[PDB]
Amino acid sequence: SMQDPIADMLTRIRNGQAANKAAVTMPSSKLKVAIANVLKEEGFIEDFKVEGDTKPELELTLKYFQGKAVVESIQRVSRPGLRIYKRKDELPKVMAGLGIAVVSTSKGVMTDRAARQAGLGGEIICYVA
Amino acid sequence: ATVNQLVRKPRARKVAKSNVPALEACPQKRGVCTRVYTTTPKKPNSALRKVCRVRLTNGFEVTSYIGGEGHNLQEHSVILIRGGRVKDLPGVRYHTVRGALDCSGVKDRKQARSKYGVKRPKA
Amino acid sequence: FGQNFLNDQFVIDSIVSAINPQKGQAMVEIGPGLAALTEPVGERLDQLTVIELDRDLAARLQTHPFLGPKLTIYQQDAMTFNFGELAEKMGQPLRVFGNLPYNISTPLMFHLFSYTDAIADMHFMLQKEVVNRLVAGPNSKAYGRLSVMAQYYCNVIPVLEVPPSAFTPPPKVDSAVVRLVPHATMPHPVKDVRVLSRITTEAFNQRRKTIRNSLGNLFSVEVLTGMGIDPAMRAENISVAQYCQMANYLAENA
RNA sequence: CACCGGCUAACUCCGUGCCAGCAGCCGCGGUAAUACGGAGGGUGCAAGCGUUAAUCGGAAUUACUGGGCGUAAAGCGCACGCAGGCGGUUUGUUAAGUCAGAUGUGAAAUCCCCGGGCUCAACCUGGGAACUGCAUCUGAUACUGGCAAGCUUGAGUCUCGUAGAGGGGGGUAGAAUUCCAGGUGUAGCGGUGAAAUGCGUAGAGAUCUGGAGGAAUACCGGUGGCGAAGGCGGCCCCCUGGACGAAGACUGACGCUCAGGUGCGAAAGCGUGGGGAGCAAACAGGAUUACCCUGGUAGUCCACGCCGUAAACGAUGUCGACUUGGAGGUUGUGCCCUUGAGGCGUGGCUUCCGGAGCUAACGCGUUAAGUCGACCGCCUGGGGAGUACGGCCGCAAGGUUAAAACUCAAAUGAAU
Repeated sequence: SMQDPIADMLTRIRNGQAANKAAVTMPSSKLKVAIANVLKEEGFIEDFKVEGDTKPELELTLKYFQGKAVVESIQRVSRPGLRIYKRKDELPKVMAGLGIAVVSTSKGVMTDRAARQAGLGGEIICYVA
Repeated sequence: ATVNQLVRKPRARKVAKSNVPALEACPQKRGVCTRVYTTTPKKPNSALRKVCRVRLTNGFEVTSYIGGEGHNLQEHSVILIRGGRVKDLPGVRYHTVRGALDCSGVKDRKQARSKYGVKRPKA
Repeated sequence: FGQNFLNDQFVIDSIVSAINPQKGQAMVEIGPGLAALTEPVGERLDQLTVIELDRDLAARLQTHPFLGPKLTIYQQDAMTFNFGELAEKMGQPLRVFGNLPYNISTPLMFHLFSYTDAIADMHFMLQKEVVNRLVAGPNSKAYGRLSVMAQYYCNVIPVLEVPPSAFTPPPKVDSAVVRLVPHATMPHPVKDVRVLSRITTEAFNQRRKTIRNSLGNLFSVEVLTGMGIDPAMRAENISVAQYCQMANYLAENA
C-alpha cells in the first residue's frame, strides 16, 4: 500500500518535469506544504496553492528556463526503512554547494545552509540539485 | 540485498585456499629423495623433464622439479625445496633449490648464476 | 547399413592381454570381419576354429598374407548349430571371444549356457548399461531378469571399458569388456530351469509392486511365509538363492 | 646483483634444431630463435641484489559507503497465515529516539602540528591537537515512537442485478468401436514396399434387424470464457465459492508483506476392493537389414488412503502511486431523441503495434524489463555435483536440506 507520501510527492514532481507538464496536484498535508515553501524560496518551482476543505489538494506550478527542466535531480534520502540524522558539522553539501538539502530541525524545515547558520542538526529529507 | 535481510544474515567472505599445502606457511622445507625419474609434458610441448619424489620432515610426500642442465641426485639424497609450479607438468607444484644440502650447482653457468648456486668465476 | 569397427590401438592392448591366449586352447572367435581383432593375435595359436556367416568374407579370408592353412572355417550361423559337437573333436572346453553387434550379442550366451562343460570361460565386450546389470546385486535398479539368469549359470566380471571415441563413426553409448567363466558346481541346483525362468519373468514383469500380488498369481502368503520370504517386499529385493527356493518348491509340490 | 618478446625501462652476433631447455600469464624451441646457452652493448637498483613464504591493495570479485536475478549464476509450483519489519490525515500531551550546551571520564607511550638537542639523518624530547566513545545535568519540539480524542479518501458491511467449460453430488441422450443372437450370401479378409504369423467352409469378410457392456462428448469452438496455480467442454436438477456494475446508507485505519507453520498440487508410480469396450510399457510370435506387422499383461476408469515432483514457463515475487499514442476482442451501465445495432458518455478483463525512457544486444514499452516506496525469496568461475555423509519424511520408488578433496584457464549470453 502507500507507506511513504513524501517520496510520492518527489516522484510526482520528477515525472511531471520529465513529461513537460505545466502543473501537478496531489493530496495535501502540513509536511508537504512546508517542503513546498522551502522549494519555492530557492527558485525551483513557480508557486504552490492549496484548496479544498475536507480533502485539501496541493497544486504545484513547474518551471522551465529554456527548453530545460530547472529541477535537474531530486532524490529521497531518509526513508521508512532507514532513517538518517546528522549533527551540525556533518550536514552534507550537494554539488559542492550549488544544490540544496532539505533538513528538518527543531525549529522547522530549512536548507542545510540555514541550519548551519542557526547551529542545529536534524533529519535529512531530500537532495535537490 | 535489503537492510533487514543483511541484519538477519551478514555478508560472508569466501575463504582463500593456498597453492602449496605441503610447505605449511614455511619458505622452504627439507626432504629425502625416494625416486628419481623422467616424465613427459602435456600437449603442445615435447621434452623429457626431470622430477623427483620427495618425503618431507612433516610427513607429506610430493613431486618436485629439478631445473638447469645436469644433476647428481639419487636415492637417499637430502634436498631443500621451495614453492613454484611447473605449468605443462600436471601435479608438480614445488621446485628444488640448487646449491643447498645434497644438490649441487649447475656446471659452466655464467648468467643468472645466483639462481643455480654457481660461485663467481674466479677468472 | 554401416557397422562401427574398433580403430584405436591404445584400447585394444588390454583386451589381448586379458584374454592371454596360449597354445593348446580352442579359440572360436565369431565374425572376424576385417580381422581387426585377430591381427593383434600374432602370438598366434597354431590353430583356431573360425565361424563366419558370410561366404564373401570367407572367400576373401582364406589367404590374407599369412593366414592360409591354420584354421578351419565354418559358414553356418552360430545361433543355429551345436557348439558341443566341436568339443570331443579337440577334447577340452572351448575358449571364445567376439565383438558382435550388441544387437545380436544377447541370444548367443543363452544358446551357449545350455552346452555347459563344452565351454570354460568367455571375454566379450558389451554395452556399459548392460554390463552393470550383469554384475549387479539386489536392492539396486540394475537388478533384473538378466542378472538372475546369468548369475545362475556363470560368474560375471567386468574386464575393460571402451570410451566411445575409439571406433570409426563413434555412437552415443559406451562399450565394456566383462569376463564370465561357468561355475564348477551349482550353489543352488534347480530341476527345471524353464520353471525358474517362468518365476523370474512373472516376478519382474510387475517389478514395482509387492510380491503379495505381483507373484500371487501362483503362490499364497502362508506358503511364502513357510520358506521365510517376506510377502511385502518388491521383486528386486529377492536374492538369487531365494529365487531358486520357490523354483524348487514349484516342482516338489504340484 | 637482477634483467633486455608483450605486460615493462633496455638489441645484436654465434651455437643448437619440438632436443637441450625457459616460463608469473599469454607462450617460445622441428635450420637466419631480439623468448633456450655464451659473448659484445644496454637498462634498473646499489653494500646490497634476487627467489620463496605470509597479509592488505588493485577486486565495485560479499557491493554500509558501493552489485545483481526475461535469455549470462540467480523469483519458492501456488495460496492462507502466527512471530517480526513497515504504515493515511487533524488536534492535544509526553519527552523515549533525535538535536544543542555544559560537567566527569577516555593511563603514558605511539600517530598528527609547531618548536628544541645530537656536525645532518635515523633517533631523543617540550607544548598542543586528537582519542570519532560512555555517563550525568539543563534545554528544543520539526520528524519518528508512547498516550487521549477525532476524520473519511485506504480497507470492509448492506440493498438490486449481469456473464461465465469455477467446484461437489445425482439423473439422462445420441453417434461410434467390440461382443452376443438372429436374417440374406459365397470364398476370401487383414497387413505391408512385397510377404508371413493371424481369421475363415463349424460360412468368414459384406449388408440389414435386436440386445449387452465400458470409455469419451462431433458440429457450436473463437486468436472466446472461468479459476490462486495444477486446470475446467453433451443436456437437466440440488448444494456452493469468487469477480463485476448502478444508486444510496453504514463502521471508522479495522492496512501491506511474511522466516518457521498449515493447506492445495498434471502425468507416471504404490495399498485395500471393484470394473475392463478401445488403446497399450513388459512379454509372445512374423518379417526386413533401425523404424514395421499380429496378439497382448500392468496401466488408463471408480471409492478411499499414500506419493509431492515437471521446460509446474510469461524461464518475469506480492502490494501501492505516477508517466505521449494507434488498431482489435469480450462483458456491464447513464442520458437524448427514438426504425435505432442512432448519437454523447462512463466502468472491468483481454490481444497486437509502437513514442520518451531503459537494456550488452535481442527487445520491454500504462497488463513495463520506465520513474519511485514497503516486505520476502535467491546468486557469487566451469566440472566433480544437486553427488557423498548426517537429520527429517515415505509401504517402496524416492523427496527435502546439503559439502569437500581433486581438476581446467576458461565455461557463457546476444548479435556480425
